[PDB]
Amino acid sequence: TATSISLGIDDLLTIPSKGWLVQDAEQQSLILEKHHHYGNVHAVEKLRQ
Amino acid sequence: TEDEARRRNWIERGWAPWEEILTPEADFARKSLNEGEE
Repeated sequence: TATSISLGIDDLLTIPSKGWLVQDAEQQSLILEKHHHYGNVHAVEKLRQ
Repeated sequence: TEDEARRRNWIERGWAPWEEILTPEADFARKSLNEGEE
């Protein structure tokens, strides 16, 4: 009670590098989806990736 | 057999082994996937 732990929007801390990592995964997915359309990878390879 | 069916496809269905000009990525995909997975 005396310390009074609470919970705000700011306290819900995401690690600094999430934006870098999500953008990298998005880029690799985008390139693979293009080459799937070209016929360079098959549908199971796209599914696994 | 796989001689009459090929002839049937040519005569009845108009099959022909037309050339496919592939990119290096498509050429690699067909040559490597015949060996396995990884």
